[PDB]
Amino acid sequence: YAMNVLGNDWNKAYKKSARVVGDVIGKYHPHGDSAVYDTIVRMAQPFSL
DNA sequence: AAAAAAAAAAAAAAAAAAAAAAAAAAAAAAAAAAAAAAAAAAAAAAAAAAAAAAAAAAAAAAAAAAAAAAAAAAAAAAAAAAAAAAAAAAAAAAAAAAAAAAAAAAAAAAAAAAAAAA
Repeated sequence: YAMNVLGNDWNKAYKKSARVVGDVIGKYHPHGDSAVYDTIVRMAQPFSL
C-alpha cells in the first residue's frame, strides 16, 4: 500500500528502499525499519517467492 | 530404540564497533641544566699552655613583695553516650610457565595413467 501510494509503478524509475521503509514506518507500520527492509528484501528475491 | 539439545526457516524486541580529517589538551617518557654529595690535595683558626689578674658568691641584717588562709562566685575539663576517618588482616585474581593434541612437510614405494618403439 505504501509503494502504491508513493507511485512506484512497474514502468517508472526505481525509488530507494530507505524512502519506502521510512514512509511505511512513519505512516502505517510502527515496528522498526530492519524488519520492514527484511520483508521487502524477501519480496524482491527471485528464489524466495 | 528412547530422551535431550542444536540449527534453520520469518516477522518482532533490543543493542555494539573500526577508520578519516584538524586543533587543542593531557599523560608519559626521554636529554640535559643544575645543584647535593663524596674523594682527595693544601692549608689556617682553635685548643693547648702558661703566667697573671680582679668580679661576684659569702656574710651581717632590715624590709617589702610575697604564698598560705579565708571567702565568694564562674564555669574549664572529664567521663559517658553516639557518630565518622583511616589503617592491617585475610582472601582473591590474571598473566604465565607447563603440558598435551592437531596441522604441514617429508620422502619410500606402487597403481594408474600417458606416451612412444619396433
